[PDB]
Amino acid sequence: FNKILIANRGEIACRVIKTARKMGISTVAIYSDADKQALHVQMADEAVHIGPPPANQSYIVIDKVMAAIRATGAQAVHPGYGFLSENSKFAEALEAEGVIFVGPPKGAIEAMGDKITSKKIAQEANVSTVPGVTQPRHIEIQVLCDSHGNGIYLGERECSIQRRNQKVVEEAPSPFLDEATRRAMGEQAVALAKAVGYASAGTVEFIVDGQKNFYFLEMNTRLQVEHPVTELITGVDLVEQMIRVAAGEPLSITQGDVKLTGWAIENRLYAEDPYRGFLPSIGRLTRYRPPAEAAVRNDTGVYEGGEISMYYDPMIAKLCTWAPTRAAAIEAMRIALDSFEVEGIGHNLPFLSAVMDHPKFISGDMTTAFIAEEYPEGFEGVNLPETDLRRVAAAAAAMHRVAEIRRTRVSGRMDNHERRVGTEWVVTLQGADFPVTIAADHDGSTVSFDDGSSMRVTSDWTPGDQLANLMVDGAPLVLKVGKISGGFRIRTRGADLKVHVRTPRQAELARLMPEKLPPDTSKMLLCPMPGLIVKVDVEVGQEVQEGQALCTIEAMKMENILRAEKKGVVAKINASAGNSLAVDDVIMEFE
Amino acid sequence: LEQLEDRRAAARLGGGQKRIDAQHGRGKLTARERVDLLLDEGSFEEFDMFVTHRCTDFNMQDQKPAGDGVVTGWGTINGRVVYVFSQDFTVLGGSVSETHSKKICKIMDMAMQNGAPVIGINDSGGARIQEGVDSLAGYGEVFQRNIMASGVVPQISMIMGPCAGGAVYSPAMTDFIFMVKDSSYMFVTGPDVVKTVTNEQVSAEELGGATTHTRKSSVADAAFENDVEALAEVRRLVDFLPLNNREKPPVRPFFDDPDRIEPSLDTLVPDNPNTPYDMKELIHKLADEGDFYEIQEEFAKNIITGFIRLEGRTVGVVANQPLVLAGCLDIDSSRKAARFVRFCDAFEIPLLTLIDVPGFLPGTSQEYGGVIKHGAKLLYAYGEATVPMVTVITRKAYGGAYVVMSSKHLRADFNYAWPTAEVAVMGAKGATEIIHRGDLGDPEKIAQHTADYEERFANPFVASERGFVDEVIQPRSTRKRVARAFASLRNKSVQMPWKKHDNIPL
Ligand SMILES: *C(=O)CCCC[C@@H]1SC[C@@H]2NC(=O)N[C@@H]21
Repeated sequence: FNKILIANRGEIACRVIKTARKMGISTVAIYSDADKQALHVQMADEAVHIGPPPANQSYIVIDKVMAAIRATGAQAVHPGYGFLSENSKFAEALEAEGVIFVGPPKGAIEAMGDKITSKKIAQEANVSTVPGVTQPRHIEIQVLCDSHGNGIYLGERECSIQRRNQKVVEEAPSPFLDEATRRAMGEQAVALAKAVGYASAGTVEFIVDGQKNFYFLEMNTRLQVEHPVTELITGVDLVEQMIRVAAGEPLSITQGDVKLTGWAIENRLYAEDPYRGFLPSIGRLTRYRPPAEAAVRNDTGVYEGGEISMYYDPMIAKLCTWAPTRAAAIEAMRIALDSFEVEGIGHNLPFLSAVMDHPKFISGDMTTAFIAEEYPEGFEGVNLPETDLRRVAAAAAAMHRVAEIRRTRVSGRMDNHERRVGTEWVVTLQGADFPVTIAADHDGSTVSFDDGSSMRVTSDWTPGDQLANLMVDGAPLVLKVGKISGGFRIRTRGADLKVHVRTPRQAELARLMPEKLPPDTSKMLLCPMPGLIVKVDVEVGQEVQEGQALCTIEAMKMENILRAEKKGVVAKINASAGNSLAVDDVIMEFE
Repeated sequence: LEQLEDRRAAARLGGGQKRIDAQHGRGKLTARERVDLLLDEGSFEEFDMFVTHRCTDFNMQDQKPAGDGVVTGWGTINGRVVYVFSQDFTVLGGSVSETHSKKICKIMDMAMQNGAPVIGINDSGGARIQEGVDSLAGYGEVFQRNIMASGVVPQISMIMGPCAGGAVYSPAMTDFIFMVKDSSYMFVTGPDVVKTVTNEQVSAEELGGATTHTRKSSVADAAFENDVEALAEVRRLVDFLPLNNREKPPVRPFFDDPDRIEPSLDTLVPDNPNTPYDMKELIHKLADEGDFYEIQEEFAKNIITGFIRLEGRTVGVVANQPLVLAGCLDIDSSRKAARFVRFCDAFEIPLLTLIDVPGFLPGTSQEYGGVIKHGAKLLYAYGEATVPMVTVITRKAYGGAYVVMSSKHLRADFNYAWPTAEVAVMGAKGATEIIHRGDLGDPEKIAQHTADYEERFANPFVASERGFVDEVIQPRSTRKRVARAFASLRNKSVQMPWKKHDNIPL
């Protein structure tokens, strides 16, 4: 146990590194070019380049890796996942050195690597299988062995809620299957384990149905991205045990010991824009502010000031929470998200918030088509219910006054004739008006609405804070604030609306203001700068999101990215790399 | 007398309830309603409410409305005195007469005698033809006043309707011109004459609409969505401005720390020199509560001019935009920043200049267009300016442009530099081809000669050895460096040679 390299990067790299060094173990890492910044680099006690940004030239190249594994002296390399975590060539080259590839044996890996083979290996293994399903629920089991015959499972995680097959939300345990059927899946899971000679930790994916009838789709010989959930109820560090065993070792705990306490939910913060058909997002992270602690865990491979390059997975973070009861964890999460601040890229934060509030997620009655059933038209935005608009109205109204009073303390005002801040306002939310009166002293503020009702706003907030932690009617309300002519842009749950806080006459007149209609768009992308086309990243008949990078013209040794005006589909292109066009020259055409 | 109350209320009706609707019909508020939203709730005191014109030609004397087309007076904005006039389009088209101007002069003359800004709300059909030369003279006294007050008391012009003919020349001379997206416009000559003389057919909106002016002509400083935000944003603007050239920028509370660090900044300048970045990111992070009131945003986009506060005080800012024209300086970017700098100086507002310019924009269009003169304007502006001047070069600072951008030779106070700065006569390439002629036929000599010029001159250190850059700092600390830099200059006092006035190129 000492100098152990990592064949991966991103959040996972940190994930392992944070464990290695927590057990006094010489950490080491690798990194491409567009990754000298990366948080894992700086987390390790060493680091070695490995070539250009693409991994098919840096992170996958076994020569590169190896050269460094010795270059820094191995002892136990870890692949994290989705890279060489399951590529035999590298699995053998390590043994051809003595570098303990912490994980599964290159055999069992190729075993469950092929469907057919796997099918059989479970059969005699007496592993349930779709003979030859009602409410399909993707429910998996986390098992861990060692090369010493022992092996046990540590509960199950339900990842039913996934879009286009890409997992979105994982939870542990599963709100469906009970104790018996759980051990059922569990006992049979681990049994299947040994049957193939699995060493480290691995996952067995089942397809439970409406009657708790479970089957078996397959086994992934590696560490699962969604493992955090398992860890927050089992009280184990799969990355820890993973090395322990990969280092000839027994299991400190037996099946009778492995207890599963309270609940855990894990969301994935993806740099994708829900509002524009989850188009990936590329760019630098201006604000990047997650929560911290009912627990709150954030596995990230990014930081503020960092950039999300086209050369990797759009995941930015895994926001996990846990608590005693499930309802609890879903709550810490809901709060958790509310405070997660991200700026500079398009992300699914609002979308996640949305499903966390989705009844079916709340009732647990979810299938594997949930995402497809409930969000058939992509993410249509979220909109608050009266008692929500109400609470928000009051808060904005309360904050607005605060700010307004400050404008009043300008130097140079008429001595006995300063501006006096009003008490009556009209908060205009989601197409809803809220005539409200404010009275505030020192503790907080008391907002009263037309119906005689009154809420009490209390807050730390002050102009400029981008996030506002208020206390309206004793209950916590976390908002993301931005300035706007007549009030602010507020964002709560999947919410994101212009909250106007005006005075009665201000409001009365604004009502006379015409309703703005966006400009018109040509279906022709004209070249605005007489330059040279560096690159076109769009194909004919491709569909583009409003604001999507189309091409890139080089101006005066400066690159300019041109982008779609409104969502649409490429009719024809008529210019390519190396081309040099003047102004107005049509670059592309849209149907 | 309740008779008074009647007369009063009669006057308040303007051209009548039917026309008021017409006005509202165009999405336009009334003269009085605009005034009502501009000034601190109930703080408006009106003057000359019963003024009537003195015309006798063309039976003009049979139509003698009260107020004669414009609402004048004073009030406060956040408690600070401000003088105002709102043209009442519903009254004889808010057409300018001898008496309509007189009313405007009364409060202009009052603004100047008491040292308070003048907000002009233009919404007029133009001169009152029946008055003849008296309408011309009417304009004259406004113009004159407009001129005498230039740089003595802030003059914010708000266009919220038509503005045609001589009229345009007044807002022309004020310090700011804001327009309302679709309901406003302004041009010296009308679309119809443009036809009969150019045979060109164009609509008023095309000819001089909010858009045309906020991004093509260089005449307006911003086009607001509608009358209500227009008014709201103007007070916002006023909250930054000093009340006159005697006092210094106003001060107010600020919930932010002068020692705030933005580590994000340390990676704002991209590694690849051909990749832009948004200069505006920096501006917001440095700006106090991230608030940045931008001027002429939609024009000469290769340069940014705006206001921000620091430690609750007003600071003007001029910075290069890589995203457009590669941050080149050009006739328009020059004219755009040049005036901003001059207004800020004329009014004791400090300047923060953020730099990353490659040089000026090449072209026959530029040279024939007179960059020699326009280009100099900005140079002239910084050369003349004596308020406190802090500068931070983020990346590119080459040649002439380098000098123009508030260089130390223009006697700026602090000349900071990020390590990614590169100040030099010209790029390594071009530099090399001039310095090493007899070496071009050896593509390895010049390939190496460049590589050396690059490694030896493209940075901020040669300039540091010279004292031209007072210091090279860590990007994250800019907010901290700049804040106290200004703090320490609050007492700055510098004298320019005596003269009636300057002769800056036009
Ligand atoms: C590279 O493509 C050739 C160099 C182009 C020169 C650039 S264009 C604008 C900059 N200012 C200037 O005078 N030269 C720079």
